[PDB]
Amino acid sequence: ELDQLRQEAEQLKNQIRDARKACADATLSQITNNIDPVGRIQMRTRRTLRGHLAKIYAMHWGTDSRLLVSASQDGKLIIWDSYTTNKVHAIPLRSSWVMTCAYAPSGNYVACGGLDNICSIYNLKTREGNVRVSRELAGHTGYLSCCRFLDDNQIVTSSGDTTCALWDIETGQQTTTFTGHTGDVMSLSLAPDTRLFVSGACDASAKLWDVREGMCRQTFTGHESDINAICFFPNGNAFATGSDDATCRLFDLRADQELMTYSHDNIICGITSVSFSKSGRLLLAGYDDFNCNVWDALKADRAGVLAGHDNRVSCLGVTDDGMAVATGSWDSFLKIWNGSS
Amino acid sequence: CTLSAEDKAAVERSKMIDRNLREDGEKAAREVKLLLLGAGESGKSTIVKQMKTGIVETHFTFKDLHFKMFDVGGQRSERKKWIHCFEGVTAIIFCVALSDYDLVLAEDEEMNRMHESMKLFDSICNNKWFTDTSIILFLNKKDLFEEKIKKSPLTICYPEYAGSNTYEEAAAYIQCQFEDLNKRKDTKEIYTHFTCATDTKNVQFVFDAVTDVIIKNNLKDCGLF
Amino acid sequence: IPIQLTVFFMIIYVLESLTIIVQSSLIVAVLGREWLQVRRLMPVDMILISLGISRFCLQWASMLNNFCSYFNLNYVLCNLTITWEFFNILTFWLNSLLTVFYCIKVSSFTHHIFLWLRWRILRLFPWILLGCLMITCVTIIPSAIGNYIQIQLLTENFHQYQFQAHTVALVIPFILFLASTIFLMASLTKQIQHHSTGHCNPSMKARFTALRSLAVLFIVFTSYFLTILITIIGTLFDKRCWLWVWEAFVYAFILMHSTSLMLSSPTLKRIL
Amino acid sequence: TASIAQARKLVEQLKMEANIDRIKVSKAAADLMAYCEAHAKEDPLLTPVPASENPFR
Amino acid sequence: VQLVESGGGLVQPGGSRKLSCSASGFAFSSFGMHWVRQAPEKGLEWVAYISSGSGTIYYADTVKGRFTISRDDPKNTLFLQMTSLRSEDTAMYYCVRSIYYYGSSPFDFWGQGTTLTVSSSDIVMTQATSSVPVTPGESVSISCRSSKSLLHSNGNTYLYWFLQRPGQSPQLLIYRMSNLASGVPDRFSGSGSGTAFTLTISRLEAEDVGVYYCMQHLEYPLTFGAGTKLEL
Ligand SMILES: OCc1ccccc1O[C@@H]1O[C@H](CO)[C@@H](O)[C@H](O)[C@H]1O
Repeated sequence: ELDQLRQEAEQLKNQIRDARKACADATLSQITNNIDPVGRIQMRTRRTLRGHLAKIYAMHWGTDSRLLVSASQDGKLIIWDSYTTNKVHAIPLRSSWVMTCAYAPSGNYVACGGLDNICSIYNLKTREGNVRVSRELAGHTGYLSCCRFLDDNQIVTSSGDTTCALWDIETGQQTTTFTGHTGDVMSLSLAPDTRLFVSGACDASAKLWDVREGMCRQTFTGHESDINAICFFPNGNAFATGSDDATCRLFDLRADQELMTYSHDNIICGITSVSFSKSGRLLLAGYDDFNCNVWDALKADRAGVLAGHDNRVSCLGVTDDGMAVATGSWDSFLKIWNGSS
Repeated sequence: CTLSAEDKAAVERSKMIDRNLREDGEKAAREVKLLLLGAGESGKSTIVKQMKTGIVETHFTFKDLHFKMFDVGGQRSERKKWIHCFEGVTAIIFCVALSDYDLVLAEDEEMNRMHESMKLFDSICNNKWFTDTSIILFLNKKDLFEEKIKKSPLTICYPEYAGSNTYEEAAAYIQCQFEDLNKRKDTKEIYTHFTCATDTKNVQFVFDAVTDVIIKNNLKDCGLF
Repeated sequence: IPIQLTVFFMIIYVLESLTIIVQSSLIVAVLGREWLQVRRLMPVDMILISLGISRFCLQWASMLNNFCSYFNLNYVLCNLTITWEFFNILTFWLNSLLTVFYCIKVSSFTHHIFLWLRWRILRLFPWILLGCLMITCVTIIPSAIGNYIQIQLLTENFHQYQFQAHTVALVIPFILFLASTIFLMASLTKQIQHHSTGHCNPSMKARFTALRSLAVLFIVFTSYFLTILITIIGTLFDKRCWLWVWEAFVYAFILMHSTSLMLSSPTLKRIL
Repeated sequence: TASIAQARKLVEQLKMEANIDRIKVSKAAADLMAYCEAHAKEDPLLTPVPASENPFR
Repeated sequence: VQLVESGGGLVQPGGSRKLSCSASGFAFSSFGMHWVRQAPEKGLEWVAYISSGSGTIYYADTVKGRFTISRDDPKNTLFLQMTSLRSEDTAMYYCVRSIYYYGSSPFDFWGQGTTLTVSSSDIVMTQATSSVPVTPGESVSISCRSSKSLLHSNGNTYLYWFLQRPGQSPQLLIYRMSNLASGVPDRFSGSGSGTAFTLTISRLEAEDVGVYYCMQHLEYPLTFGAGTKLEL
């Protein structure tokens, strides 16, 4: 019966390809060929942070745009006060292999995950004055790539088992599981409304998932190699993807096909992290050329290069109020950049 | 000045945290790290117990050095996408089963186990990250091969092989065949050693290899290289 | 004495001086940039930068001294000998510290007291640098008092005491430097003599390269010390009759020494 | 019959993704650029900020 | 979390006394310790201060010289040594914890205290309300007054509120003039700017009986107000 099933699947693929052909009318450049260019963008390091002794892999801003959390391979989770460069907490870890970290919106819990295939939850505000483990979620078969909190009692995770999962923390049991990826997924960015969330995998495919019904809704393709990073537009109707080749892409949601690509001749290496500014005009990316780049989203032209790291830029983040940009590389350093007037 | 009392207290807290981090790094610096790889057929679960989840960690102390052995073979994912986390290790221990040339893989029966080990070694030796990391080769199941080579020649997997069917000639031929796969024979040193029942001697071999690599690293640090 | 030889060694010494000056400038620039950017440097770079600034001072001191002493035009404070002695003793102590660092870092001993001491030395290297400078000053003060007394007499005996002070001042670092170099060479030779089993590709060449570099350094520094001392006596050698040839000799020695130390830097080769 | 099973699920999935409302991308680009222009006023990394106000300066 | 102390009683003049604070139920090395004396029928006055790691040691002017304060972190104990006592040192003492970092709440816990009876510039806080009779269900406001401005360029105002019931230890209600602690109900509120400082209670329970106190923590001489007495 495989023959007929394959033939009808191919027919449906042709049907959707024709539908996408009907959808596409004009490219983004034909519309954004008249707006004013953003001009030169120059930023410098207002403050620098030190204390790690190994490569930094993850970094997440708090909800108040003041407190920071960083994770590195020496087995430490450090919470920084970026205003005056003090350390408020230094949590030791049980496993030294981590690749993600998060900050709960309220500001009471933090989360960690790595090669150990378990998600650890830490509680900050207690009566006795030390951080403690609150939950150790387990059940995934494969390394965890990213974790993001939902409501201080729910969490969503993505792993190398080609699977995403949704958990509640009290009982510590899975509620819904998302499957449909051939290669392993390595990035997810939750929507502001916490109703839908998108994920990009290593098979050059991105997908949309509903958080309650737990089924795939839209499937996006257009890349060749693996997809390494993803981020959500502040509006909630678009998202950007970073690729293992020297390309980035922007997708809209009500139209399944892509809008614009970001590439250049001199750049050959891939993209590690991607983040958006709050106004949605600037697109920040980290590369393997030991520097970060800024793209004008509506025009796909370079407008700024942040140099100053001696190794690969691993993590990149933007505050909620959009006042500073945080960057972390493999040289055991963290940096906070902000332009001057 | 222009700072409050609570600012002073926070500054002292930060200084204490920095001191603790420095001491932790000082303690963690003097430790050797070994990464264990190889085909999952055999030879990996035996050397791990000769010394005495997705990742497994083992600690053992020998002649006043601390050894951390990392075994990751149950991860079952894309090796490229996480093999870079192990850059900076002292050495890679590769275990190769020897009495499997006659043996045939369950999948792709026309394709032999020995060729799978060969391609694994060719992929791991010439990787971009491990350009200076030494590789310690462990050829396993000597007795099984001795009782097996007496019946079948290497032509079942090595048709071009020539020479006598005795044990020593075949063992030397296989060792040379595996050592020939190295391309950058200026920085790497491949140490080969056939295993036996006694576990004390294997630890001595890994100790000597680690000592040589660490002395080379110290010479590189001082610029005398 | 033909004038052609005099001018030939004139230009030789001038080119040697400019070469050593530019080498010192390059190393100080790169190492200062690295130290400022990273906020932490390995000790060998600290010793290299200390030696570089010492050479920077000594070269200009020597140049002004030779000009003033030979041309004999407008005899002024240009007769600067105290700075020369101070900086020479500084370089001697710095080289001894570098050699003892080489000895301690490579050494395979992991004794708990020894390990703690080595970690302390790695912790407070600038403190040891300051200590070396302090010993240098404490040692040079007697030369200053002897010069003051001799000048007061001017405006044998005291001069002989100053000669003895110079000898005692310069003979301190050399014993430690020689002992450390000999120990390092002996350890590497023993490892060579019974380490042939552990293959030959990256280890035999490394040990032989280290031995060759140490031998070159030993020979060059012994030659420099011998010429400086033979100058110190000065009864047999008439510096008045022949000066520029001797200058070219000694500063060719210092040129080879500085070139070797520049080429052996780990941070620079990484940058290069 | 595992291959037949996964093929059946794939066909059903393509069927559900088939019936989705779509609309041309000109309006999508217009909406995205309108939102970008909507908050272009109070953008700190885009527009200059006084030094006294700046948290980090 | 508990804090029990020992030592004291009747002492002849000219003697010496060892006072001990023994802590159990929480981490200790991350906390700084304070001592506070209580006048026989008046408000409390600050005495000493030790910080975490035994780095900074602070005293009061009236007790300098003959007072010493130390700690033993591994055994979790705190010591005060007093010499050359006099009739002034007739008070019942309290042992207080405080932790300092971004967002922390200082003066969260208080102890029971022990009695010491013996035989025969600084910023000033004034509360001139003395005593006021109120009935349950009637909203109440309490005022505290300072001399110098209590606002620092870091955007923080250092005023603390305390409430003391008859037969109990003080409890913290408001820190940094505007924030509630843990265990406090919602009905308590606080506000004010500059010098005049206001505390408001909307609903009154039977348990809301006693004396209210305002405290400053800007300059290290820590002075208490006269206090507000509330009764039915
Ligand atoms: O002659 C006096 C003297 C005392 C102590 C140390 C060096 C000295 O003389 C040195 O002789 C060198 C000979 O090449 C010259 O190059 C130096 O400029 C000179 O200072």
